[PDB]
Amino acid sequence: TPKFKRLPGHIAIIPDGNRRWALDRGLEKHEGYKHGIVPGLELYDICVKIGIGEVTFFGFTQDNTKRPQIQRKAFVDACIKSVKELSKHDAELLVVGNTNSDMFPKELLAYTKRTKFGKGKVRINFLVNYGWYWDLTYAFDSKKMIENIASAEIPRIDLLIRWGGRRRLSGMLPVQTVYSDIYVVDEMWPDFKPEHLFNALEFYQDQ
Amino acid sequence: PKFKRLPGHIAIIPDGNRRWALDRGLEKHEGYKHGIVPGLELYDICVKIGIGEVTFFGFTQDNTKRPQIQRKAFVDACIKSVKELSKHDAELLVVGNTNSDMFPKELLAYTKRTKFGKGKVRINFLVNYGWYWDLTYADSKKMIENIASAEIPRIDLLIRWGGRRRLSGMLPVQTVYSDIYVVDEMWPDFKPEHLFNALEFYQDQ
Ligand SMILES: CC(C)=CCC/C(C)=C/CC/C(C)=C/COP(=O)(O)OP(=O)(O)O
Ligand SMILES: CC(C)=CCC/C(C)=C/CC/C(C)=C/COP(=O)(O)OP(=O)(O)O
Ligand code: DMA
Ligand code: DMA
Ligand SMILES: [Mg+2]
Ligand SMILES: [Mg+2]
Repeated sequence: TPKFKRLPGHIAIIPDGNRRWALDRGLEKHEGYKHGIVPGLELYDICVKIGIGEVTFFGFTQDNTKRPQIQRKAFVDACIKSVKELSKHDAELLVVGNTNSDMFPKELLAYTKRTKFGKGKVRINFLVNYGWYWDLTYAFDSKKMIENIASAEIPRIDLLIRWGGRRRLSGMLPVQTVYSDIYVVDEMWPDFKPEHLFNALEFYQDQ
Repeated sequence: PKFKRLPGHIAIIPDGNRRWALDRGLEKHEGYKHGIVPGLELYDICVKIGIGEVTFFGFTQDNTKRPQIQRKAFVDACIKSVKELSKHDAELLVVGNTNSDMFPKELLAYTKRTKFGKGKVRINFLVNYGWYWDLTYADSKKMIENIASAEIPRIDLLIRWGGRRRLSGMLPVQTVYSDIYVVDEMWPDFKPEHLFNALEFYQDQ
């Protein structure tokens, strides 16, 4: 951990590129997701160590659920597993997504209220069956409207880091990302390395 | 230069006018006048290559709290840009909070989309704009279709000068899926190749 002058209060993670990573290894597209779990736990461990107070992971969107059944089952399975694993750490977990849907995994409804595990050293939010349109329309007092979006328990994002080399938000939290610094890692998510985060934090503070 | 694929709608964030001015030994507010010709030149290239729609980020509600000398200069630059484009076949729309003393009265003529000349391209300007004002302007199915910026469609490619990698609250709804290209050079140092570089990136996505 370098000697940061400043850290983001809240980091957003877009763990993109699981299918490309799988194909590059001669695996089926759906086999990449299971290789994205340990990168998530590694990223949390570093966040806890350097003092990041809040991380939001983009888990999957409603549009993601139109992918073939074999992909949907693999990425939902890996999301549930990621949350289960994170609950054996010191994380205050919140899952945000459209629960009024057969595409919302029932195993994750338990975490739609923020749940402190062990010492609760870092807030971790997970977007599960998330959609920007669902999020903004949930609100329907118009000045309150923003305070009543589905994702209102998720605060403003300081720094958004995206793996897989695409420079775009894919509709992650349009309200919380208005002013976010955006750092894009070319490597696919399962090729996560600590220096990816350190490079993003160096960028954030030299800003 | 030839492109396999062109975006339907480009967003521009012309940031870095004050840094550009300071670096040239000028006063902070002197950068804005030097951002007009870059805008007109971008417009010309877009007409030439056939881009159908371009949205410029002019200024935010927050930007109006800057020293008067800076605000007058950037407001004056935005008015001149709109006036100039209206002489050259732009279909112009200005979006911003008109229920504000900081909305430039000279741009009230453009709050409903107006075809000038052949209307070769739709040019949008955000002037006295805020994301929060935009979304709250607004069934809920209807209400997102009634955000203040509702006449501005989805953005395919957003290009930002000045090296900052953020949206600064530009059109949160229309930028959800936008590919983002950041030019490190300040807006007044605009070159055609900046735009060509962004378009090569887009076609590679
Ligand atoms: C930390 C964490 C959430 C761990 C589990 C991994 C996981 C389930 C990720 C989210 C699902 C998803 C759509 C990933 C993006 O890769 P993609 O399928 O779009 O792949 P591609 O961009 O290469 O096509
Ligand atoms: C749309 C267009 C082409 C109009 C002409 C130029 C113009 C009026 C620009 C918008 C005003 C603005 C706040 C610019 C950002 O640079 P900045 O002042 O934030 O400078 P800095 O980032 O160097 O501080
Ligand atoms: C949840 C998540 C990691 C999304 C980003 O990838 P995507 O493939 O859904 O989006 P895009 O098509 O915008 O790359
Ligand atoms: C209107 C415009 C040209 C955007 C630049 O935004 P800014 O400098 O006001 O914002 P930031 O501080 O987020 O760069
Ligand atoms: Mg993807
Ligand atoms: Mg600026």
